[PDB]
Amino acid sequence: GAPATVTEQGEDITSKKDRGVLKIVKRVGNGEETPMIGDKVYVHYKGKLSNGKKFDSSHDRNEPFVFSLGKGQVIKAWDIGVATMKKGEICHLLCKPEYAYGSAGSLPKIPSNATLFFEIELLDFKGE
Ligand code: NA
Ligand code: NA
Repeated sequence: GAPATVTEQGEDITSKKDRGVLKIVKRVGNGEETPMIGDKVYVHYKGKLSNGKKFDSSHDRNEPFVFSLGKGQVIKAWDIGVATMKKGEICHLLCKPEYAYGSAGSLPKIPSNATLFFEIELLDFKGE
């Protein structure tokens, strides 16, 4: 399925080239521009654990998730991955725990040492 495919066929987008964040572009976005550090980014996403369980979805809340890019307001894999996206792009990210929640995990649903799969849509980005 999609998590296996990004694991085996994804692109390493880390600057360390340690395979910690792998990406596949699923829907090509608009133009060439990617968001800049500090931009307000608006995303829709779904996240799955490596046991197949959905742990989160913004679609199910009928509102996007909004954060300031590159500020550590989200897991490292998202700061790195969203920074590569064009407006309107949909991608898959496969995130090793060192770029996610590490040994701590995140209650209620994310265990220790968890590799995470996300589908992410970059809806918009805006500077301030
Ligand atoms: Na595929
Ligand atoms: Na891209």
